[PDB]
Amino acid sequence: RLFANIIEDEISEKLIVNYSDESIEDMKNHKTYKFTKLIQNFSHQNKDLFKEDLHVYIDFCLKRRENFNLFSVGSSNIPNTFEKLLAFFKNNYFDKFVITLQYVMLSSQDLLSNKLKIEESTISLGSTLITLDEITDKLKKKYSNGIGLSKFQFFCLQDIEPIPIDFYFIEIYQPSIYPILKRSSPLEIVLKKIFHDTKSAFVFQIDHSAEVYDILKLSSHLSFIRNPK
Repeated sequence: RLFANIIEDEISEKLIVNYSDESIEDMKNHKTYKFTKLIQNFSHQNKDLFKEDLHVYIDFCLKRRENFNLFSVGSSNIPNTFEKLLAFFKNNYFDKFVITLQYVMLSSQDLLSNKLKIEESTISLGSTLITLDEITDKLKKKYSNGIGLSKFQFFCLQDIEPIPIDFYFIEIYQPSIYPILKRSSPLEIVLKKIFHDTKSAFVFQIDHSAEVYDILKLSSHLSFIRNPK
């Protein structure tokens, strides 16, 4: 599942956006890039991606109790994706789930403060844990060097003994990391555990940046990742 967040008024004429076909042709590199969905976005009227196809994706994994992820891949122009994600869960799930968050920068650094193990069922983080309702007006210090790794646990209120459904939100805004992602190193173990044991979805920021061509190339490799079997 590959989404292109098209910053339309900023992209070079060397990239040809085809909404009908959901494709981007790179006239510089003589290569065409296909996606699940192009999202038409603008620099001053900023869309919430969670009111589009992602909503359905998220909702489906939750109802099916399948562990899942979303990758946000971009550059220096950091989208508002993290804050809208928090807002989306507040508005839709607080009544069916107890939801926890742990948030780290990985290379580790705990982004919520005043251990990182691979297990069969989950990735265990030893950083600070909060429930999402603990986020109040008095709480800026976001990842926006390595990767941003958020782990949400959803404990369904309908269950007498809930197995948490894990959701991973992974922020990759450092061009250095694209090769590590492609190859999928400590990061490689994490990344490969996520691609193998959780359903995947990707959003790529397509804008002004000099990395846009590499972001596109990167999407081409990520387009081969399959559902955990």
